Amino acid sequence: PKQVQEFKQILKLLKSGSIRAVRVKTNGENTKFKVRCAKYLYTYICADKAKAEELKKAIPKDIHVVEIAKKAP
Amino acid sequence: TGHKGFSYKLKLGKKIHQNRGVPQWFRMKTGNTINYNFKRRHWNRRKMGM
Amino acid sequence: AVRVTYVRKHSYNTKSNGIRIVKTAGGNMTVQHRQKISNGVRCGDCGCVLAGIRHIRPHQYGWLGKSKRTVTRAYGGVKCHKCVQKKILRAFLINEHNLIKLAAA
Amino acid sequence: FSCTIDLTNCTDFIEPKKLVTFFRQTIKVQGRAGNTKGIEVKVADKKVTITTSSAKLCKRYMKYLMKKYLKKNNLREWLRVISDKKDGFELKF
RNA sequence: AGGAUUGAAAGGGAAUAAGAUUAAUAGUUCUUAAUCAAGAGAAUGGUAACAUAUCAUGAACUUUAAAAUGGAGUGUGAAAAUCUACGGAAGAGUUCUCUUUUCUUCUUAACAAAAGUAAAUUCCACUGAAAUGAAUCAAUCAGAGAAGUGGAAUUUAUUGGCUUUGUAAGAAAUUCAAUGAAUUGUGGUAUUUUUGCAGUCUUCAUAAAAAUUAAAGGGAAUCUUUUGCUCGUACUAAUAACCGCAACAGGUCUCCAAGAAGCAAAAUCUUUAGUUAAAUAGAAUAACGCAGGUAAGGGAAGUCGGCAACAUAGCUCUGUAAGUUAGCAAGAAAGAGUAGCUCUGGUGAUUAUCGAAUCAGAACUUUAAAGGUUAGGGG
RNA sequence: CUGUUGCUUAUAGACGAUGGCAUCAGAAAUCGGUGUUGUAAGCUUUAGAGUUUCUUAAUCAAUACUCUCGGGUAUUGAAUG
Repeated sequence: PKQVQEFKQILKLLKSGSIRAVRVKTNGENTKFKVRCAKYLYTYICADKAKAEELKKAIPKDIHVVEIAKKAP
Repeated sequence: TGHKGFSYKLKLGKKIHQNRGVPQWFRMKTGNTINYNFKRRHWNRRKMGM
Repeated sequence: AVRVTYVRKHSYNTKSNGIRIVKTAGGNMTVQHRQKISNGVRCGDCGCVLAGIRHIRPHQYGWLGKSKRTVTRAYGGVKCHKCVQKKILRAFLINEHNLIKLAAA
Repeated sequence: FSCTIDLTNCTDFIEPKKLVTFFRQTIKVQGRAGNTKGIEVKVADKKVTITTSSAKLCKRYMKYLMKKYLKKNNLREWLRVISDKKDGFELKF
């Protein structure tokens, strides 16, 4: 698993065709966007809800998105 | 041992297979004298030397 | 105090059977197989350990970056920087002497 | 620091008023019994509260005295002090 | 181009971890997360030490290094365990006598990242030491160049040692409710183990090789995807699975390893785990036995012979002969002290607070104190 | 008549035997006597060297005083009831 550091690395990651699955985890403070690629599981820790919403707009429509919360799926 | 050769394990399996008794139907044949297998052994009674 | 067991079938404390006990979830301690300690490169002349090259197993240099197993210098990775300075002086000074000794002394 | 006692089911077995006289005479703020002047237990109506900030108190201390109190009147066998996860303690059978 | 075969389930070796699961297999299954091999699709920077997600070409031939190398003892970095300080959360125990009390949980993998930040060693640049300095527990070092300042590199159980981070809280542990909810701080100038490191000592002892890999000198030439075959894998490993004719008090190689107390991995007691059965019992309580003991007065008179038993026994202080290969004899011999309770002083760190068990001293009291266990008889 | 059996029976005893009683049997507690050890537990003498804290107010304190010639034990192979 690799951690991306800024937004522009994960905007570029999503618009590529190599995505395989996205899981969104909501925690007490932050939100993690664990994009599952072919090799690694890249994740982005965001601390602003507005920035989190922008990421969900950029997610393609043919890809499955899983939302995880205080209860495991 | 835990580690064993392939052929040695098959000769161990056959020794397990030959430690069986006469089936009941075979004992009901006419003029039958074979009732018990006298080639029987138990792990704690006789070591099979192999 | 949690006591552990060897995971593999080796039962003797040989050099290749080194273990490290680490902690895991719930207070359980598991067994990790730890690597052996290697030696670094040495200067071919003075036998001193070179700088800039890591001390890892010989096959692990294949996984190393191509620039992380040698130093960018003539005889890099086989000779110390002092081992090379004397090489240059020997090559130059001797050749200079052989020009005044022979060749119309 | 505020700690409330939930007698919403066993108010009859332990009426609130008997707790206050027992509680305010029992907590050892600095080693003595009954010298709880800086403790404001008050009535709390339905429940029994402490809501004291001036002195050094602990939630685990509150469960200690109550369990001691339950043994005082010999009714600990039926009851059971269980925290409500809401900075208070409630009693169950 | 160079020497054939075999020879190690403890020597060398490409690469996997956590959780769950079975009546029984699990670094092998499941979930999740990785790694390795084999493939398929003629460069810059730094004074320098040296540094740059592949980068940034490098054939024959040759060389170098790694794999790959004793032991002792001392100091020290780090992790774990134990202990302990502060701050709480949840549950349990005691409670007529007290106890803001005692106890349990508060966790995190492989592989990678690089906020913050260590110890030790070796090198590089500036300058040139004597009024000689520098430094360690010990040493040890210096004009073929010390100390100082500024740098580079490597090691420290995977990337880069520790904290932290992705993994990853969704797991797991502790509780509550009837599947669903709650929390998961920060330290220590303490001890042990493990793991490295640094120099010191020691040898008429110098403490393996290959497979395999990398680099150099040289200048010949011009991210995605597929596969990963054969065999072992159950169980005991022993006061019942092994060898002794046996469910034989005999023998048989290893790994992990809590509290008290003490110099001690000693004797003795307990915790986690295991077990209460391990060639049958009950009654009576004769002689003679096997094992463990005690004894008036005398004290080896017993006997081949102090055989057996008794006796001394830890620590501190004083003191210690003849003889001698001058090293020893020596713990010679001999004498004094030792308990409990309440106090006082010494030994440090940071600028008053914080911590280490250790030494010495003084009153008071008592059953006058190593001796429950362990523990030299002397000449 | 005698034996078994009962009193987990004694003046007896390896086992048998022997001795006693067997319904006015027997056993059991409790009580008193008789012995052993040495003054229980709770509260009180500031007993109490000192410390500590409020600053004569407490504490904590080995040991010590009164209750206390106490308490505990006592047939099990002791004696009355």
